[PDB]
Amino acid sequence: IKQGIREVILCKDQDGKIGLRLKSIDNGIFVQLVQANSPASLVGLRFGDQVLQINGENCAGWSSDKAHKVLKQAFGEKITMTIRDRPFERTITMHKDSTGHVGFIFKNGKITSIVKDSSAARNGLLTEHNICEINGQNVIGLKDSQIADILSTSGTVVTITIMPAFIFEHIIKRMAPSIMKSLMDHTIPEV
Repeated sequence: IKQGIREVILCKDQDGKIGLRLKSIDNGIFVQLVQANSPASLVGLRFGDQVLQINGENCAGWSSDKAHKVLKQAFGEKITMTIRDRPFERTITMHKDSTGHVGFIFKNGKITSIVKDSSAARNGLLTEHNICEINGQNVIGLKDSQIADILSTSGTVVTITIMPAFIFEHIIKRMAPSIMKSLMDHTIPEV
């Protein structure tokens, strides 16, 4: 979570797509979906990022529809965005024990208990938080079985990016749970 603002320069693909869905939250505009293999993935936009500006227009107070309209009508060559890095999210570093455990229970990607005397406990992992990413890989929409597989196959240092559930449930409202699994970029970034 790069406590800071940054400029991205996007370029619409063959089909005039950038691969992004935006959502209005508390009079800001936030990244609800990044489509795999899109312009938005390659320049490195992440779920929960805030869009402060689009081509130097301020996004404050915009509807989701207006944000989408503005993107749909840009001189597609070059869209500049101003991004605040995942402002609703925090990152927690934990170490698996001898038995490969970090020490919580989750359900539908949401943490529901902290196991006594674990790395999760010692690092103050919270319940009622949705898992957004593991070691920088977006996991939103994946089955619980697959978030488990990612944790098991991770090395012994585990980084998880979490969000309060209330804020999570507000951002994903009005997107069917099939589209989250289907189309949310779950890939390791390319260099």
